[PDB]
Amino acid sequence: DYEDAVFYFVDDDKICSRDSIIDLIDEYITWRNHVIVFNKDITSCGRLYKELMKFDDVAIRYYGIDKINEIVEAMSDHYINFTKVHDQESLFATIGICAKITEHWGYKKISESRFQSLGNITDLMTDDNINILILFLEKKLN
Amino acid sequence: KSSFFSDRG
Repeated sequence: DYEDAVFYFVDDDKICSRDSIIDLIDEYITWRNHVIVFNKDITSCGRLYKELMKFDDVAIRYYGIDKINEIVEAMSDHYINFTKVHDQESLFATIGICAKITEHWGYKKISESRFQSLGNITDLMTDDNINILILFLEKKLN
Repeated sequence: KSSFFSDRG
């Protein structure tokens, strides 16, 4: 039952295990849909989720709002090839874009019909990208 | 767990 999905990192203020990074991004991208679909309080989350939410701004800086709106329309075509994302700004923009897409779906009353549709998280979260992300988050959250 | 990613859930 999607209503009863569990979010293990939602109240965390820290992350300090690289082996949790994929789980965290997977959950967080689901949460940006779920929080709209079930009208949960978007403010009831910890510093870790708040840091990830700032990647919305990174995506806007990187793409601009028109291209964002375009990419979201396309996905809802995989505009972004996760296997081609190899630097910090591109990585954070891509996480931001994924959050915008699943949030947008929630605004449109779309959820389960688009599960397993974004592409392979393991293509995005190479070991280097995992390291980029966790070092960044530790520096912000230390 | 469910997921929006194709290689998860």
